[PDB]
Amino acid sequence: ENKDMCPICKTDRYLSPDVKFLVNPECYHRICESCVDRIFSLGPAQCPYKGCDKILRKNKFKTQIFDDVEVEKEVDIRKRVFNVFNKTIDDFNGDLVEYNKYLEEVEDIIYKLDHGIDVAKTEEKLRTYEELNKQLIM
Amino acid sequence: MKFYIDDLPVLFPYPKIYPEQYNYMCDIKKTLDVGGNSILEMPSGTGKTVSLLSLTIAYQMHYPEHRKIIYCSRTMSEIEKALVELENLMDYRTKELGYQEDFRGLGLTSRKNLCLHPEVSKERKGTVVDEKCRRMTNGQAKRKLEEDPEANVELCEYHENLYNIEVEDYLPKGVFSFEKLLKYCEEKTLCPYFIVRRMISLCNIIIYSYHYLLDPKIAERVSNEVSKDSIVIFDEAHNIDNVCIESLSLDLTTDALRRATRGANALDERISEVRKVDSQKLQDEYEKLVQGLHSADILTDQEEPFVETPVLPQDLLTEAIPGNIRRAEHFVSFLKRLIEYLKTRMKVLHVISETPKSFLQHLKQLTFIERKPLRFCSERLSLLVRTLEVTEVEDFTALKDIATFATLISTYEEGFLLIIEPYEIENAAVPNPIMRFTCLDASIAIKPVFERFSSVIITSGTISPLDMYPRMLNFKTVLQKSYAMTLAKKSFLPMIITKGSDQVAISSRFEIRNDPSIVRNYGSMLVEFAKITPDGMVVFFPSYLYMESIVSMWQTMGILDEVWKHKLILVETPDAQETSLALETYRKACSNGRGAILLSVARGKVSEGIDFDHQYGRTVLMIGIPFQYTESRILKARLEFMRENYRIRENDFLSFDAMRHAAQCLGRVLRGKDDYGVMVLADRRFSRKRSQLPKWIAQGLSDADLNLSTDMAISNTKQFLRTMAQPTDPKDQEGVSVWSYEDLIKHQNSRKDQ
Ligand code: SF4
Ligand SMILES: [Zn+2]
Ligand SMILES: [Zn+2]
Repeated sequence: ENKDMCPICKTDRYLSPDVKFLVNPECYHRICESCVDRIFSLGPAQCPYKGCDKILRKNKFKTQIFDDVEVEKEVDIRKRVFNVFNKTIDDFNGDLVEYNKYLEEVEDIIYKLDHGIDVAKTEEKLRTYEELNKQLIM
Repeated sequence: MKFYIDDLPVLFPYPKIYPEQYNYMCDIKKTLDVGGNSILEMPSGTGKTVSLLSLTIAYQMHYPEHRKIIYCSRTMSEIEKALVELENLMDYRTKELGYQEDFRGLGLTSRKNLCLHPEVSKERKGTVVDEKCRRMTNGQAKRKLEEDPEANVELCEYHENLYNIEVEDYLPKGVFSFEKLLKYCEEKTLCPYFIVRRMISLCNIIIYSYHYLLDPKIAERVSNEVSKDSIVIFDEAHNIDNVCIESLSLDLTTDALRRATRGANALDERISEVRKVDSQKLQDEYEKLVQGLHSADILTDQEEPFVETPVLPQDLLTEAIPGNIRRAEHFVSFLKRLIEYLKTRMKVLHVISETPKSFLQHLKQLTFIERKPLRFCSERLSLLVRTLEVTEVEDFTALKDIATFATLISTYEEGFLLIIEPYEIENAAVPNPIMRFTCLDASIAIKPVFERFSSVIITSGTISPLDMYPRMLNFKTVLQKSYAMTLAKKSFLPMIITKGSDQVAISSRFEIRNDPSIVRNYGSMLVEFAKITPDGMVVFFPSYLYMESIVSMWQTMGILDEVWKHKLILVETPDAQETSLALETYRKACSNGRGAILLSVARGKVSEGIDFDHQYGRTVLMIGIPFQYTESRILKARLEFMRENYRIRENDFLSFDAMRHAAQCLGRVLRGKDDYGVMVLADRRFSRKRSQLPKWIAQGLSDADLNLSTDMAISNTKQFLRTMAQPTDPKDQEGVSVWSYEDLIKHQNSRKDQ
């Protein structure tokens, strides 16, 4: 937060926190404009956010401004899952139990995705997304 | 005395009577025969409560239909006031009739001021007391107690002795005024709380505050036995919309937002810990979801129900499963996502106001959480916590604040309004945004009781105009009848002090600040009033921040030392224990020798329920007119609604409210027709709002008494106090205005049947 907002500018709340601390949809990290720009400009290099080695991508970042990254992961994961499972049957005929259960199943992957317990079911959730994406293509 | 309404023997508690009481008996009984509302402004100069209780007590025990009576005074000071008087009438009625009571009537306020469990009761805030008793007497904690005889679940043992003898029967016979109820229940070591709540199904008449009728969070236990064919009275019903808008509005601060994260993690901890030990229960409530909203153990809860329904009592709720939310990890991941979309609208840079839907859409824009699952948050959290059976709520306090908001904004539309103030302009440019959310139509809250109840009465000493209420509240009336004060004497002085000695118009509308002309002018008027009025004098600033600024620099000048030579000075502090310690010492000094001066805020707590008798009030004052656009645009928004939904302008609404509380303050110094005292008005605008005052006040405010300088005000009240100090008791002109005992009513009025 006020003590971790970048590899470079970790303390940025009182350093005019107007510059953008982007999460790469694959970084989930607080990267001040200096480092994140430095990175995607050269390209997908890691954001050195506190020993980090995860590739701060090229210009594919999203916006997450300090939204409790446990939520930012929980928010970024749910939308893609809710997009991968976009409308797998939820209003095909108007059912409320199955749709909500399918909904109760829908974000249960996201809750698992936001958790990633011992991951072997999150991988199973990914195969469902590929199955959901394969079903979407057809 | 026992006359007739041509059908109703009336055991009026006093052998004497008053004329306006009888016209009230006439028109209320005229209102009780035909289903109507008939707002009846009863000037507090007479005893409206005595006239109210004597006839309805007659009506219900004369007629066989209206078995239940309801009487909603604003505050709990007025609750016991009705309780003690009903007790006196009841005794007097027995004193003439014998034993024809078969009557139970109990007041109904709360746990904290009724909890006889000391440790529970020694606490201060409402929350811990009630919750102590809960963990102390919980249908789970008790289960934790009898199933596991152990030290962990205490019980009040008042709840238990409630449970033993009391929940078969009732308290012996009394109309237990709060003084009487507690003593008995403390003598019977009975929790008068768990007692009185369970004889709601048994009391003939019930006395409770507006919140329990209007605040839906506590208006859930509504039982049709007290409700169905019952007869309803609204006493002191001018502050109805404010209580309604109060009972439906909501706030948020980034700091409270921080608290929810802790609970959300603490839930993310609390959900995680129960599920490892016992998730087979947590699934058990998942199928208890898929069948329905789980009413078997979310509403049928003796001591369990955790999160109340901030929404109206269960009208606008659907019964299905909350979409995704069936899962608790959903719910916490869902709650993990909702607490963060507020923080970004929290930090919204300036004031922005949204409708519940556009915000709901804008929410749906950033995150597609449907309105329908969103609406289910309140009871969804309530149950889980009890399935969590959590030990503490403090980590979860900011959690239920959000459940109230999400249910509200996802349910209501087109009557409410969001607004995003990112600061308080009184300390602007600091981190303290607020997510203000409030209602605009006060008809909404009253519509169900107007939809539910048939025979209702609206009665106050102050209601003016009696038509603003049918407009705002959107309801039908029959006898909107008020009565004038027919007196054989003057008995009070309303004055318009527009000018000071400098002949200078005065106000608090200029600022909430100092302008040594007006301030010293105000200081001069106060110090001379402190010289002239007898023991008991009160004043009413438009705003406390007006009081604080003006008073502080009044001690700066020598104005405070002089009144300290004459009288006692007793301030109104926000903490009311000090205020109470002030007020009783004001009344004590009023009943004692050295004069007592009580200075309060027109919009403050003292004006709501506290009375000023002969000695406790002589000369009320009103420095300027109470106005609120000192503060931000929330009134503008509702006023805009007041302007768009109703044909009500800015000034007409503001002057109505300003004179609504102006009228509310002036009438307390008077108790009966034998009471007197000065009600001076001190502002230029009071010259033009003489009509906005209630009739009985307006009848007393004459043309020559307009825009008076402060100087001839003192001469007028000087002769007033002298002449009033005389014992002007003809006892035959009082045959006109007292209508001597049972005859001048039976002689003259039974001649008046023309
Ligand atoms: S009602 Fe009973 S359990 Fe509740 S606070 Fe009072 S004494 Fe304690
Ligand atoms: Zn940096
Ligand atoms: Zn990162």
